[PDB]
Amino acid sequence: ALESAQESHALHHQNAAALRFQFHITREQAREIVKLCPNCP
Amino acid sequence: VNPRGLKPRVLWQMDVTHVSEFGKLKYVHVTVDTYSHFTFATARTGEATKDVLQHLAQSFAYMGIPQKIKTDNAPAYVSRSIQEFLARWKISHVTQAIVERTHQNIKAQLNKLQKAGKYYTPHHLLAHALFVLNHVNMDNQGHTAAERHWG
Amino acid sequence: LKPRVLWQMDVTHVSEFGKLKYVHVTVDTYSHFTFATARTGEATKDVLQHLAQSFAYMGIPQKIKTDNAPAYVSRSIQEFLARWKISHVQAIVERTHQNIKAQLNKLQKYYTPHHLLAHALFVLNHVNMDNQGHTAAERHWG
Amino acid sequence: LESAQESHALHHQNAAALRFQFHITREQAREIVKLCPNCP
Ligand SMILES: [Mg+2]
Ligand SMILES: [Mg+2]
Ligand SMILES: [Zn+2]
Ligand SMILES: [Zn+2]
Repeated sequence: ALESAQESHALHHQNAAALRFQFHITREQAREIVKLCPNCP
Repeated sequence: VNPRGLKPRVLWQMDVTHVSEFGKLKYVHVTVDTYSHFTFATARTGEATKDVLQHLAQSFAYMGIPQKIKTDNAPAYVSRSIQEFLARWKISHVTQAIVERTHQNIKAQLNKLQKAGKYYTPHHLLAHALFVLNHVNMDNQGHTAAERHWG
Repeated sequence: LKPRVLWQMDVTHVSEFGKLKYVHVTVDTYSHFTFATARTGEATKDVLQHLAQSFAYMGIPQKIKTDNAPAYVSRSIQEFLARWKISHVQAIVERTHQNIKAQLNKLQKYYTPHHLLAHALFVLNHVNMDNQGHTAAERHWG
Repeated sequence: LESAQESHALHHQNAAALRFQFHITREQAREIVKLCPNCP
C-alpha cells in the first residue's frame, strides 16, 4: 500500500490526509512522504 | 474568519489573481464556495467584463448556482453587464480572506506540479491542480471538497 | 454499478462552432454526469487536455471506454492513463451527444461556444432531474 | 408558475426541474415546455 502511496504523491502531491485514507497508511507515514517529497515544503 | 456559508451553494467568493508563469493567460479567475471550500478556476487573457461573464458560466457548470457571490470593487465586477447577468440568474451580489487563501492554495499546488512533468497549456496545469484540491485533498475526517459540496 | 467506475469518451461534431466544432464528450455510465469541451481538433493534445478537465470536473474513474480513434489508441494516451492508474478499453455516449446538441439548440446570445456549452452543461447536470427529483450531480456524488 | 415560466425562458430545463424547483403541477410544467418555441 505504501509503495502505491509514495508514487501517487509523486504524481499529484496531495496532502497526507489523502495518502492516509486512500492507501491506508499511518499518519506519521503519510506525513513523512510529504516532508520527504522535494516539492512539498 | 469572514462571513461564510452555513451550507453549500449559499455564499461564494470570486476574485482574480496573477500567475506570471502563464504569460498571456496570467489573469486567473478564482471562485470558491465559502462553506465547502469547493474551488473553481480559469486562466484567461484578461480581467475584463467578457472574461468574468465566461468564468461565471464555467463556475455554474462546475459548482452549481449560489444564492450570493462576494467580489471586490473591481471595475469589471461592478459593471452593468455583470449586474444584469446575475439579475436574470436570480443571483445576489455583495461587496475576503477565504478566496485570498484559495489564491495561495492554488499557487502552491501549481508550483508542485511542474516538477512532476511537463504540461501543454496553463489550462492543462490548472485542471490538474483543481482536481487535486477538490477531489483528492481531504480534511481530518477524510472528506474532499467535492464530497462536502455535494453532501 | 456505482459512480466513477466506468466512463465513456468520444468526440462529436457541432458545425455551428466552426473552428471549435470538435466537441469532446465524457459521460459517467452510472450517474450520466456529463462533461464536454469544444476544441480545435481531436488530436492527442486535445484529448489529453480534455482528460485533465474531465478529472477536475468529475473525478477519477476506474475504466474509460473509447472507440478506435487514432488519438485514443496513441501512446501518449496509453502512457498518460498508465501513470493515473486508469484502465482503458457505445450507445450511452451517443445518446449524450444527442442530449448535448438538443440543449445547445434551445439556448440560442452567447459570447463563444465555450459560453454556450457551459450553460448547456449546467442545465443537463445541475438543473434537469429524473422522476424522483435528482440531478446528475447529486447522483454522481450521492 | 410566474417564476417557473421565465426561468425556462433562460435555461430551457425539463418539466421535472420546473415541477420540483417551483412547485407546480406536472401538466403545468409540461405545458410550459410545449408552449416554449425552442422546445419541440
Ligand atoms: Mg480583484
Ligand atoms: Mg467517435
Ligand atoms: Zn509532493
Ligand atoms: Zn424551452
